[PDB]
Amino acid sequence: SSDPLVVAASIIGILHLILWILDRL
Amino acid sequence: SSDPLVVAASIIGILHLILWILDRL
Amino acid sequence: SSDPLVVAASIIGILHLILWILDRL
Amino acid sequence: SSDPLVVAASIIGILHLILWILDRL
Ligand SMILES: CCCCCCCC/C=C/CCCCCCCC(=O)OC[C@@H](O)CO
Ligand SMILES: CCCCCCCC/C=C/CCCCCCCC(=O)OC[C@@H](O)CO
Ligand SMILES: CCCCCCCC/C=C/CCCCCCCC(=O)OC[C@@H](O)CO
Ligand SMILES: CCCCCCCC/C=C/CCCCCCCC(=O)OC[C@@H](O)CO
Ligand SMILES: CCCCCCCC/C=C/CCCCCCCC(=O)OC[C@@H](O)CO
Ligand SMILES: CCCCCCCC/C=C/CCCCCCCC(=O)OC[C@@H](O)CO
Ligand SMILES: CCCCCCCC/C=C/CCCCCCCC(=O)OC[C@@H](O)CO
Ligand SMILES: CCCCCCCC/C=C/CCCCCCCC(=O)OC[C@@H](O)CO
Ligand SMILES: [Ca+2]
Ligand SMILES: [Cl-]
Repeated sequence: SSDPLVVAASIIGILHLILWILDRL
Repeated sequence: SSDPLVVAASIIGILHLILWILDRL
Repeated sequence: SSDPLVVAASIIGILHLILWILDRL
Repeated sequence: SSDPLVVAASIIGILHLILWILDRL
């Protein structure tokens, strides 16, 4: 388990990457 | 809970993203 | 130890960086 | 505490940001 803030950052970073890729596709 | 260094990195990454977005808005 | 989602994000971020560098080299 | 791989990713990400900023300064 992780600090909730670290969980939140991790979700944000993954979503960031997915959106960036979709934007380029 | 997380290593303090991981907490720090997570805060930095979120702030990074917020600043980048504000810069573009 | 970390939340599995944080582990996954960390692996993704490292791979992201490695691919970006290889792309530029 | 965190998974060592998460610690490593966090260090890499911070160093990444510091290098990127120094490169731009
Ligand atoms: C298109 C807009 C996209 C915006 C993405 C950037 C969003 C930035 C906002 C981040 C909010 C983080 C929410 C964080 C929510 C969890 C905070 C918490 O309760 O921490 C407690 C622990 O420390 C206890 O150990
Ligand atoms: C260019 C923008 C790219 C980012 C787009 C993101 C859009 C949606 C924003 C995502 C923020 C989701 C943060 C969600 C973070 C939830 C943290 C959590 O797990 O709650 C606490 C538990 O750990 C138990 O205490
Ligand atoms: C506009 C400038 C923006 C600069 C952003 C980049 C900043 C880079 C500096 C990072 C400082 C990280 C602070 C880290 C502070 C926590 C360190 C710690 O005590 O770790 C102990 C644990 O390992 C025990 O398990
Ligand atoms: C382009 C620059 C984008 C980044 C801008 C960032 C500006 C502000 C810098 C943020 C650094 C905040 C790091 C703060 C990290 C605090 C770590 C902590 O939580 O203390 C230890 C506890 O976990 C308990 O031991
Ligand atoms: C070239 C394409 C590259 C795509 C990279 C982006 C991929 C985005 C997808 C992310 C999938 C994340 C998998 C996450 C797998 C672990 C989820 C989990 O079981 O969490 C449980 C814990 O919360 C219990 O505490
Ligand atoms: C521009 C694309 C850059 C990203 C390319 C990534 C391509 C490959 C995708 C990587 C996703 C790997 C996620 C793998 C995450 C595994 C999480 C895990 O460790 O399982 C659970 C355990 O913690 C125990 O419960
Ligand atoms: C200028 C080049 C910059 C390259 C930056 C990218 C480097 C990519 C390489 C990453 C190596 C990660 C090292 C990771 C070292 C810790 C691995 C580990 O022992 O994990 C065990 C835990 O899972 C047990 O729970
Ligand atoms: C554009 C390149 C930007 C990245 C430049 C990075 C250059 C230096 C590379 C950094 C990799 C450092 C990874 C160091 C990761 C150490 C993980 C660790 O803490 O060991 C295990 C403990 O947690 C206890 O088991
Ligand atoms: Ca932990
Ligand atoms: Cl963690």
